[PDB]
Amino acid sequence: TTKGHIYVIDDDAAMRDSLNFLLDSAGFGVTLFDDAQAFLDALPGLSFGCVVSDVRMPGLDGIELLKRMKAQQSPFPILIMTGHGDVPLAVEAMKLGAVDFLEKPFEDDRLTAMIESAIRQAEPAAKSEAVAQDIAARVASLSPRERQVMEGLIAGLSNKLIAREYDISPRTIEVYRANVMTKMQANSLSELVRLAMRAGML
Repeated sequence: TTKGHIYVIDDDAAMRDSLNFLLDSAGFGVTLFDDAQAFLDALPGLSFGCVVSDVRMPGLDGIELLKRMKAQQSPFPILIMTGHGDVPLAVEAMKLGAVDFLEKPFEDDRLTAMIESAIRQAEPAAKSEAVAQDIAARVASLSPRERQVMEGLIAGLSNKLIAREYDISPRTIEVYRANVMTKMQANSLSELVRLAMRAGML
């Protein structure tokens, strides 16, 4: 039992030691990486936690780390540690999705407060991930016309307008609707909308 797990990425041994110590005092669990690839190799097997990474890790600077993390659709929040000269690189990382940055040297409590906020904001999506991936799988199981019919239903088109808009035979609209509802496991249009919510289709 811990206040959250932290994945530290820093090629500087003294930073790793200093983070290791201060995060433990605050009650977090910690796993450390000195090598860019090592983190990415482990990443499919890691449980939810907050990443705290040097902005200029050799082989995974802040930009590259963020590009890979979202390629993996990771829900982990990322904080970037940086010297003042690399603040602009940290800026790019936040535009790509990093939660916040810290200019070194920073105080122990500024990091741990930032981590607490990051974990609190990211945890809900981490918790809802297996179901959102199930929903995405359902959406991917639709045929192309079924996907169009789902879109037309949510957009509020009549069956006649769905047929006309997508060039589907009128006699197949209810066939596709039924397939949509079964594959999505939706019991109504509102339910279909909320599934499209959780799959971010709006």
